[PDB]
Amino acid sequence: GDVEKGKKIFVQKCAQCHTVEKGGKHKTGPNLHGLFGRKTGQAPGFTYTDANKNKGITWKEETLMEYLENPKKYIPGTKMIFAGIKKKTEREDLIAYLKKATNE
Ligand code: HEC
Repeated sequence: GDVEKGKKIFVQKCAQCHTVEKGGKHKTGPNLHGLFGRKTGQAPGFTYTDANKNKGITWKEETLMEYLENPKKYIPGTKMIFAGIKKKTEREDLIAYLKKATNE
């Protein structure tokens, strides 16, 4: 996906609750550094819902594509407020950005 378009989506839809830099602060939502290849609910120092904590999936392209379309459907009970991104290409672009930034 397109990293620059993804970064724009992140800034407008995600940065108000999340950081992505290594050891970046928690905000309303957990810091997302190291997300890829890790189970749900594993950001050190963040207090997750049991729902998020116990979803038992690994974050990766496939699971984020589904989740970001409709978070509350994928993790019923989540405390994350976000309707969803309808467009597959927008999801891909965002995920490409996240794959870059959360791995810096
Ligand atoms: C913009 C589209 C995003 C994206 C890419 C993510 N979020 Fe959030 N988020 C918020 C909170 C409170 C949580 C914890 C939910 C809970 O404990 O029930 C989350 C969680 C996530 C995750 C899962 C992290 C994990 O380690 O399992 C992911 C991948 C994620 N978010 C991505 C809070 C917010 C917001 C507050 C109003 C909004 C806006 C966003 N998140 C937006 C996004």
